[PDB]
Amino acid sequence: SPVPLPSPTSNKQDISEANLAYLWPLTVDHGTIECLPSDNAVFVAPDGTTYALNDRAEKAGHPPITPIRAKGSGGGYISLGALLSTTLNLCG
Repeated sequence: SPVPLPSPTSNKQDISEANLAYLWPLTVDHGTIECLPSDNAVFVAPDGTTYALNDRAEKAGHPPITPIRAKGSGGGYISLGALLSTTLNLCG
């Protein structure tokens, strides 16, 4: 369903490390997240680039979010799950 706020900016949600409430999972600056029809989740960077957030969105033809991945300390990539789950809770 729509985002549980008034005037929901057309169900699009601008998102940052502070707003998500979890460690920022990509190397790019703050952007927008969106649900699209048939349980797809998308992320759009601040330069306008639309990427896939879940595997379905990547099967759909939205691009990998892989080149802009963030490592943790002593290396190793971070998960997009807390950010994904929160994005599909929003459009619950």
